[PDB]
Amino acid sequence: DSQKAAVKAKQAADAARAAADAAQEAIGSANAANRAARRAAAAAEARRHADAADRAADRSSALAQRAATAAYGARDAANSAAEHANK
Amino acid sequence: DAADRAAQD
Repeated sequence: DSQKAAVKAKQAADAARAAADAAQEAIGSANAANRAARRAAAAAEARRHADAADRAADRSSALAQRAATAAYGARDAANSAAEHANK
Repeated sequence: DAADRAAQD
């Protein structure tokens, strides 16, 4: 269960890292949308970037949900390990 | 937040 917790914790870390990267994807697209908007002031491009940022947001959210799930798994494994240690 | 800002742009 300790090794399980380590694995599930690793999965949480991997999903969390991926979520951080997804945030950077959304940010990069948002910055691109801003530059396109400045050029427009280009509209089609800014909208495409906004859609890409929105997709990145969905990826980040899903990854955060997976990270939380993996963390819950690690917590349950830790709880079982604690019970086993107590026994 | 970035997606919402991107939409605003």
